[PDB]
Amino acid sequence: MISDIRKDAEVRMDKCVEAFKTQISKIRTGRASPSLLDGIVVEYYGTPTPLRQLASVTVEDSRTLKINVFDRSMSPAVEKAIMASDLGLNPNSAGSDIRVPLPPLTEERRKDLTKIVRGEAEQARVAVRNVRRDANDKVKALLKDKEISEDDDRRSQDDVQKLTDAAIKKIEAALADKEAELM
Amino acid sequence: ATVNQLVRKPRARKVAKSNVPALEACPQKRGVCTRVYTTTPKKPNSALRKVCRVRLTNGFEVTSYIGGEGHNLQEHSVILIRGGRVKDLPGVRYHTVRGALDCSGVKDRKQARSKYGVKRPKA
RNA sequence: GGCCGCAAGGUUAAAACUCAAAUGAAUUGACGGGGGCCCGCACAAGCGGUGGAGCAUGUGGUUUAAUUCGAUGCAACGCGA
RNA sequence: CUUACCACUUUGUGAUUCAUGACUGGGGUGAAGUCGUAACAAGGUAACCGUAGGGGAACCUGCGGUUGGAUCACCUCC
RNA sequence: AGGAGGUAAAAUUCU
Ligand SMILES: NC[C@@H]1O[C@H](O[C@H]2[C@@H](O)[C@H](O[C@@H]3[C@@H](O)[C@H](N)C[C@H](N)[C@H]3O[C@H]3O[C@H](CO)[C@@H](O)[C@H](O)[C@H]3N)O[C@@H]2CO)[C@H](N)[C@@H](O)[C@@H]1O
Ligand SMILES: [Mg+2]
Ligand SMILES: [Mg+2]
Ligand SMILES: [Mg+2]
Ligand SMILES: [Mg+2]
Ligand SMILES: [Mg+2]
Ligand SMILES: [Mg+2]
Ligand SMILES: [Mg+2]
Ligand SMILES: [Mg+2]
Ligand SMILES: [Mg+2]
Repeated sequence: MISDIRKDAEVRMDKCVEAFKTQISKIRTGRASPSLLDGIVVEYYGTPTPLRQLASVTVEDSRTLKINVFDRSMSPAVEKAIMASDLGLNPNSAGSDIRVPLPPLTEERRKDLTKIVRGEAEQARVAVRNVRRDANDKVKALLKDKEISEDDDRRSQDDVQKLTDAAIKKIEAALADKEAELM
Repeated sequence: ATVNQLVRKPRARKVAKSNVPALEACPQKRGVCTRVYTTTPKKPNSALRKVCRVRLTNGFEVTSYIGGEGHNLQEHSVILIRGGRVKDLPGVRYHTVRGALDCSGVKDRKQARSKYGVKRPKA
C-alpha cells in the first residue's frame, strides 16, 4: 500500500541529495577542503584504492594544504597521481609534506564555477522532482484499482510533496553555503 | 597557360602560414597562467606532459609547454612565452621560457642550461 | 553573401583549426567465402579405436608451511624424467 | 544690425561592418572504452556517381549512369 | 567439332 512507497520515495530522495553534496565535493574552491583529494584515483605498488589508505589529507591554511604521509619512497609516485588528475595542482616537493597550494578564486571562478554548482544543484532537484512523479504514480495507480479512498489518495499525493519540499531544502541549503565558499 | 591569360589574371603567391600568432610577430609575449594542465602525447609516445593555459598581453588565450625535468608554477604565475611546438600533443604551438620573470629555471641543470635559465654552479 | 529555384537544392566560394604526409603507375611476395593443374591415410572405401566405465600416468586448477623449476594449438599435456 | 557660406550638434530611417550571445550544428584532435562489419579478395548482396525514400550506426532500397568488375572448370544438350 | 542452358546460400571477430 501507500506505506511501503512513502518510505520508498523517502530513501530515494534523501539519498538523492547525498549525491549532490558528493559531487560538489569534487570541485576546487579557495578553501582547503581535504575531501578534494579524499576521492582521487591513485596507483601505488600493487593496486588502486584512494590515498585514504596512505596519507593524512590535512591543512596548513585556507590557501594551502599539507599532506602528512607514512612512507617516503612514493612521494613522486603520488605527486604525479595528484599532479595529473584533472585538478591543476602542482605539488611542491619541499619534502615531508607534499605541499599542494590552493590558487585563489580568479573571479572567472567566483563566477562560471559558481554556475556549475547551482546547475549541479538544479539537476539534483530534477531527480528529486521525478522521485515525486513516480511515487504518486503508484498512489494514483492503486486508486483507480479501488484499494485507496480519494481522501487516502489526496492525503498521500500531498505529503509526498512534503517529502520533495524538505528534500529540496536540504539540496538548496547545502548549495547555499557552498556558494559562500567563493562569494 | 596563355600569356594572354597571365596578363589578365597574373601569378598568385601563397602568403604567411604563420604557425605562431604571438600577435605583433614578437619574439615573445608575456602572459598569466589560466591553468596548469597535464595531458598525454600523440601516437607512438606515452607520458604525462606538463603544460599551462595562458592569457597574455594581447587578449589571446593560448596553451604552452613547460619543459625540463621539474617545473614550479601555478595560477598566479606570469610567464614569458616564446615561439615553440611539440610534435606529440598536437594542441600546442608554444614553449614557456625558463627563468623569465616568474616560472624559474630547472633544478640542478649543467648541460645546455642557457635553455632552461640556470645560473652556473660556481665558475 | 549574391543570383536562381515551389521545394529538393543548384551556382559563385572562403576562414580559423589539424597532420607530414595524402596521391599516381609499376615491383616482389602474401593472401581471396577467384580460376587452372597436381600431390599426402587429406578425403572417400574399409578395419580396429579415444570420447562413457574403472585404473595407470601426465597436465590445468584448487589446496598446501612446500606442494622444486621447465614444456602450452598443430609442433605442451606416459613431454625434460 | 542683417544676409549668404559653413564647422560642432540634433531628430527620424535605411545601409554596412567589427566585437559579443543562452543555446546549438557540424568539423579537428586525443594507445589499450561500447556496438556491429560498410570497404579492400567475387570483401562473401561487384563497387561507385547523381537522385530519392527508409534506418542505432557503418548503411539499405528503387532509377538511371561508369568501369575505376572477379569468374568459364564440371554437367546435359547439341 | 560451335552455340545453349543448368551447376558454390546465410556464416562476425582478433592492444
Ligand atoms: N579522427 C577523425 C575522425 O574520427 C572519427 O571517429 C572518432 C571515433 O569514432 C574514434 O573513437 C575511437 C573508436 O572509434 C574506436 N573504435 C575505439 C577507440 N577507443 C576510440 O578512440 C578514441 O577515444 C580514445 C579514448 O577514448 C582516444 O584515446 C582516442 O584519441 C580516440 N581515437 O575516434 C575518432 C575521433 O578521435 C570518425 N572516423 C570521423 O569523424 C573522423 O574520421
Ligand atoms: Mg602411405
Ligand atoms: Mg573415413
Ligand atoms: Mg571408447
Ligand atoms: Mg560538437
Ligand atoms: Mg564484410
Ligand atoms: Mg559488396
Ligand atoms: Mg543499382
Ligand atoms: Mg571474415
Ligand atoms: Mg567487437
